[PDB]
Amino acid sequence: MVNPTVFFDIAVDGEPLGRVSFELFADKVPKTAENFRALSTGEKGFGYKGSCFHRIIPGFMCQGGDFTRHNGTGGKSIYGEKFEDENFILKHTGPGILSMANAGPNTNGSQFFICTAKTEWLDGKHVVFGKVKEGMNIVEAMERFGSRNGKTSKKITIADCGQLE
Amino acid sequence: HQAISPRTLNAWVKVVEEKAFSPEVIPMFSALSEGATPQDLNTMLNTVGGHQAAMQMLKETINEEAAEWDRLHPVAMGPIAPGQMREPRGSDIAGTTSTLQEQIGWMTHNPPIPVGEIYKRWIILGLNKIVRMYS
Repeated sequence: MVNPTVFFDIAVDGEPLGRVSFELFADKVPKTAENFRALSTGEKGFGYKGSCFHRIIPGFMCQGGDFTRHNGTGGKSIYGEKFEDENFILKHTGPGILSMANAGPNTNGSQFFICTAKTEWLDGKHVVFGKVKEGMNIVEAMERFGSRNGKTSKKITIADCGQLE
Repeated sequence: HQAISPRTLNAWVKVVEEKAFSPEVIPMFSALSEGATPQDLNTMLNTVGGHQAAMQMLKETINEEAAEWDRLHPVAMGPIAPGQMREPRGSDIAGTTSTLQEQIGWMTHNPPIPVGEIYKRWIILGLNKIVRMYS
């Protein structure tokens, strides 16, 4: 297939919660899809395995991918530098959309979010690059560990991750 | 919310016409800008005709302070939580890339980011620069 599929095995304070898989839209945002795919496999020698969902806002999104500082201030792409907003073709149309977190235009690194609602106001501000395939119910469960300001009530970890096929 | 008054502005013009860029402009500027938004501050500054070189010294200080602000206040990773506002950047505090309810929010939040008071401090430093040059 053109579009890779990636999996996260989510844990909550060390205990297994369940698997979420994603379709990555390489056919629309190949650079941003490849970044997330490679970080998911560990093939560059660093990546998502062991990292946490540091910011979870119920009724909005779950954010993760900061595998360098674990608190939202870090993360790095496979490109050796932050990279540009590839396009804003795809929209934030509902639960399960997978999109790039950023700190301004053209500052993509490794942080991402998983929408748990329609967040249309994000269109043109965050690059949409995939969607949850299996395990939406796990994302919904993860949401219960969040708060209004995003602080989580337990450690929500990517205990394992990789590419399916 | 009410934007700065014509009468307040008349008094500030009167101050600036007579008193040079003497030290006395600084305390007047502070009294007349009590509770100003950044828009109000720009409106008071805009009233100043001429004094172009001085106005440029002030702008340079504003520009310098805005960039320092930015350095000491890096932007959090978004996406912004719903029901919230972007933290302000230097440009937003100086009113150049922000709008008025954009400015008023900050000034009301819990706790507040008093964008008017911060921009006022910058202006004050620029007025001190002006006063040391000319007087």
